[PDB]
Amino acid sequence: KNIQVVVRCRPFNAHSIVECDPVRKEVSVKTYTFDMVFGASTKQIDVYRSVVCPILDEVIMGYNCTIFAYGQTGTGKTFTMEGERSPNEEYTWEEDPLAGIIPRTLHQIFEKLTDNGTEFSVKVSLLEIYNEELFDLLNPSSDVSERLQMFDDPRNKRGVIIKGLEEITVHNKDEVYQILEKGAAKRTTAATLMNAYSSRSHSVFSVTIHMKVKIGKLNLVDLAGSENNQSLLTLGRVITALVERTPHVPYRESKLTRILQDSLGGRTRTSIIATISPASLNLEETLSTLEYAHRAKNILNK
Amino acid sequence: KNIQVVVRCRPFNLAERKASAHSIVECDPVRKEVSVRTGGLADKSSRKTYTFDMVFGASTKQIDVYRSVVCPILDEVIMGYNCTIFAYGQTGTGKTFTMEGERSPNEEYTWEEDPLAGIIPRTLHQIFEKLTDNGTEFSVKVSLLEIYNEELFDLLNPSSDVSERLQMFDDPRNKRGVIIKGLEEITVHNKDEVYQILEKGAAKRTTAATLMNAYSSRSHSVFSVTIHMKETTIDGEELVKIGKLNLVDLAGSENRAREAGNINQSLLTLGRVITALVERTPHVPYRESKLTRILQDSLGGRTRTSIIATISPASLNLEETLSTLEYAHRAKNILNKPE
Amino acid sequence: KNIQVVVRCRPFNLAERKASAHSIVECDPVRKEVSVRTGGLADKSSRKTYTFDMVFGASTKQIDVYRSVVCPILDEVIMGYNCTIFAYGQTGTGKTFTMEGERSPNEEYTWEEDPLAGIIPRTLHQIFEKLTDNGTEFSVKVSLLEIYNEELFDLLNPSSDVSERLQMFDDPRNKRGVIIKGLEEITVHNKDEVYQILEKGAAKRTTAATLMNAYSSRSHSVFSVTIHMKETEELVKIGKLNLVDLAGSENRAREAGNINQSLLTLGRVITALVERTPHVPYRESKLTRILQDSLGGRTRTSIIATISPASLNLEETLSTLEYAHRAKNILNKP
Ligand SMILES: Cc1ccc(C(=O)N(CCCN)[C@@H](c2nc3cc(Cl)ccc3c(=O)n2Cc2ccccc2)C(C)C)cc1
Ligand SMILES: Cc1ccc(C(=O)N(CCCN)[C@@H](c2nc3cc(Cl)ccc3c(=O)n2Cc2ccccc2)C(C)C)cc1
Ligand SMILES: Cc1ccc(C(=O)N(CCCN)[C@@H](c2nc3cc(Cl)ccc3c(=O)n2Cc2ccccc2)C(C)C)cc1
Ligand SMILES: Nc1ncnc2c1ncn2[C@@H]1O[C@H](COP(=O)(O)OP(=O)(O)O)[C@@H](O)[C@H]1O
Ligand SMILES: Nc1ncnc2c1ncn2[C@@H]1O[C@H](COP(=O)(O)OP(=O)(O)O)[C@@H](O)[C@H]1O
Ligand SMILES: Nc1ncnc2c1ncn2[C@@H]1O[C@H](COP(=O)(O)OP(=O)(O)O)[C@@H](O)[C@H]1O
Ligand SMILES: [Cl-]
Ligand SMILES: [Cl-]
Ligand SMILES: [Mg+2]
Repeated sequence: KNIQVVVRCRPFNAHSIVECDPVRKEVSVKTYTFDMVFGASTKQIDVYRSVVCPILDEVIMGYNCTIFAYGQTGTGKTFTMEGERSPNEEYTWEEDPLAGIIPRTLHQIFEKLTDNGTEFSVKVSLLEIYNEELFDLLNPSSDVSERLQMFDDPRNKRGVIIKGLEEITVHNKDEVYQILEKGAAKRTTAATLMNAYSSRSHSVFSVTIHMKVKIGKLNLVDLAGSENNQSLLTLGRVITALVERTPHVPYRESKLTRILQDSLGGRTRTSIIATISPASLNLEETLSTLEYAHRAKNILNK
Repeated sequence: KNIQVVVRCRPFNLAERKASAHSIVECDPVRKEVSVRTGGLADKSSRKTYTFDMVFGASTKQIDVYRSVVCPILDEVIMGYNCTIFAYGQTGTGKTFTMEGERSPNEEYTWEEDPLAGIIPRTLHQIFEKLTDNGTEFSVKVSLLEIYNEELFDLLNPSSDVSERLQMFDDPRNKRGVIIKGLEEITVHNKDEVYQILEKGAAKRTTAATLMNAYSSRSHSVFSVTIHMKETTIDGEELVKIGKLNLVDLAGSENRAREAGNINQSLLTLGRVITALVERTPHVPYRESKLTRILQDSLGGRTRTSIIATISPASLNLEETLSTLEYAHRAKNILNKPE
Repeated sequence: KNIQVVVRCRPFNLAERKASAHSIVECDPVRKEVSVRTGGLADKSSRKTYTFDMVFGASTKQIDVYRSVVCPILDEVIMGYNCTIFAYGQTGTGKTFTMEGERSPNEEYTWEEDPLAGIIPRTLHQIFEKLTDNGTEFSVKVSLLEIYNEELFDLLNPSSDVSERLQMFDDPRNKRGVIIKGLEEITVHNKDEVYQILEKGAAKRTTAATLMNAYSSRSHSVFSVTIHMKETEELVKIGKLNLVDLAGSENRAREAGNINQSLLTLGRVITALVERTPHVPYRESKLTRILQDSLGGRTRTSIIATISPASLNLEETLSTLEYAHRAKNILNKP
């Protein structure tokens, strides 16, 4: 109920081995049923208003939520969470139809919170988990190799502290672009230095809201490629345990699930977007991802 | 009070006639009520009643709509305010007839005199007449923007391609305002020039319709007149004023289905904005749709806003008709008075 | 340098013979040099000489300015780059003649074929002939902006009052672009629509001169052509060309102080671009903010400095050349 699992299939770029029916909420390659399904034609704005938008209402209530993008490389994970700029500087990013979830989300927050007329405060942070180590993508001064320290939080027994993690204040929607642009530059230095790692790292973006005093928080997680590990294995199980309420959820077995435990249980909503390729050679992988999403929340066909 | 919600019922069409539909809708102008028979061909007893600021039954004349709804607003606009009038409701119920109106067949009338002329031509004629009459020094600009499938188009630019999309930006001076880059505001010097500007706009609109799927029922249309006035009196006050009036013909309320889905969203947003402004709620979600964002500077601030909600009499429309009246009633909730 | 500076001296005309004047200016096209007799019998031997990228003397035809200046630039625009060509100099030294040109007496020719046409008409014709020949799909927009007393006006809007001022803003989509709220950009589908559009603009320019005194000598004129070109992977390339007829270089005295300001900072900006200074003061005038899109980048920029040969004009003439040399400093040959 509070954990939605949706699939989105991307456009190619001819042999189509998949198929998706939105009304019957089914993906056929072999057939699975989900909370929602998006076919190749599907558009960034659609994904946003169906999956993300309801979750952000909750976040604005003072809840803490998380949205994952899961899948292999080439399926639209970075496309879905981040997006691209349309050609010829035709659009502002707030209007760009090719803008992914993170931009739409930050735009939406300033739209909704400005409409409300109340004093509010916005904060973002972005961290990468690579080989069970945590790195801060928004700290301007730190070298790209500095690991962060995290430990359990004496005040919060759902929580941890990530020590020194930069929380950047976004004063207005405009400033958001500079912030994440530097982050992208840093992250491009980290990938060069360490083992061509963009497919191997987990991105945790976090926006936190202070409404003057209720606090919402949303974490937008772009996981490392699901093709073949541990952080992926552990999350399935944390998800499995949260679906059925089998006690002692194994949060402690990965950095990801420890960092997230606070949101992953509490009064919350959690979604994961499983991304798949239509193309011929991806087939083993598509099946893993649907199986994985199937394992996550098990929904029998109709 | 500055927000008025009214309903206008049209007569039957041929289709409802040939189709043996029966009238389910009753209008009582004096009590400002609309009743609908909700019980189909089985029950004649079931009725739902709504009350609004005014109700125009099927015999209502264009001029009647103009005098009650528009003139009080036009007075305000000439005084230097910025106001808005919407036509809301199901495709084929009269939004265009109301806003634009129609030529009387067999020639006869000038458009200035034609009893079938709607709000837009009557409004423009009166602007020129009223200001020419008090000796105001003034100028008039008109623009027409279509919001279609999430995109912006300009119908009064005669040179540009119907496929040309326009971009929206914040207005740096004003948090309530936007700028639509390249939207033409055409200066019209008299009532003839506005006839020819709109005659061309209609042709360009037909062209666009032919090009794009379900075009009139799927677009919002924003017609805007801006008036710059300077009133000068020897040995007296010199007043400068800027009036603005938006006449908005909304997309069909009946409801790709993502296209039909997205229309439905901006409609609900508009509804929420109106509800909030009647209620004086602090959260007015202006920024949740293009339409409401574009109209925010009119709707915010000191104005008059009216909605004309149009419906069919026919039984074959029951669901849509009820949905429309629920929408109107949700925008401004007036309590039924005892019978 | 993709900044080309050239100089054009027009012929000694009737009135200057009626003024019984003396031609003081000499152009070496081959040496690319201009020299002026500076002394008026004070020496009368005395000479100033300047070197440039090209120099066009009194006998230069319109087609020669087009070939050497405009063509290379057009080519770059059609590749998708923004460029700017300026005419700079004293009033009645030939800027309008150069940018616009004149109709041939008679009815001898059509403007398309008229040997007296200036840069603007030759440029539009060529854009239409070239992209049509190219066979791919394209569209052409034009706008004409006047900057008079640091206010913006739209000369191509038929309907609007010649006194309506426009407001400008940064374009949030890019660093160098601006938005001039309400500036019309008229789509032109063929060469014939161009003539109509510019003729209406001429009247509106004429009626606006009748109002605000000075004008064409006191205002900057910015003419922009924007071309959208479709390719195939399917792509749009976008070129833009600005043709800028600057306010007179000579110099109420208030606008005069200010015209000089922009012209001055325009100079500052050009120098900054030729010899690279870290911060180019684009923002220090309306004109340079507006031209910023076409100055930064891979761009061919060109300035055509116009001058009179006559003695009556010495002072102005030397400033102009000095202005041009200051903007890009080259060195004399043997
Ligand atoms: C509309 C749009 C979409 C994407 C971009 C873009 O390519 N990037 C760079 C990386 C995208 N793969 C933007 C971007 N960068 C990110 C960097 C990191 Cl480390 C994490 C997330 C993002 C991200 O979401 N974006 C997209 C974006 C665009 C505008 C505003 C916020 C976010 C930045 C120029 C701001 C630009 C404009
Ligand atoms: C008395 C009368 C009423 C309607 C018309 C009419 O049919 N049209 C075309 C649209 C029909 N739906 C007129 C008209 N066209 C418009 C085009 C656009 Cl894009 C937007 C609004 C209008 C519009 O309001 N009208 C009505 C009108 C009539 C006379 C003067 C001004 C406007 C034009 C001939 C001027 C003609 C005369
Ligand atoms: C071959 C030719 C050259 C000049 C003209 C001419 O005199 N004008 C008027 C302005 C003269 N200074 C033409 C013209 N007008 C302009 C008006 C403005 Cl506001 C800005 C530029 C021009 C301009 O460049 N021209 C020349 C021209 C001629 C034909 C086609 C395009 C441009 C118009 C009849 C089209 C006519 C024919
Ligand atoms: N829904 C979609 N619509 C259009 N293109 C898509 C979609 N999903 C993915 N793509 C394409 O995927 C490419 C980017 O792949 P990306 O998502 O960056 O890989 P990864 O998930 O490994 O980071 C882009 O060329 C983009 O066009
Ligand atoms: N109140 C009315 N009186 C007479 N004719 C009307 C009335 N309302 C609508 N019509 C006619 O009914 C048809 C549909 O109305 P129209 O306003 O054009 O549709 P829409 O609501 O889709 O814009 C048109 O022929 C119009 O002329
Ligand atoms: N290169 C030239 N060849 C022939 N005539 C010229 C030349 N340059 C200028 N003229 C003449 O000088 C006159 C006045 O200068 P003009 O062209 O109006 O420039 P400005 O706008 O600076 O006055 C024009 O009518 C034109 O005939
Ligand atoms: Cl604009
Ligand atoms: Cl030709
Ligand atoms: Mg309509």
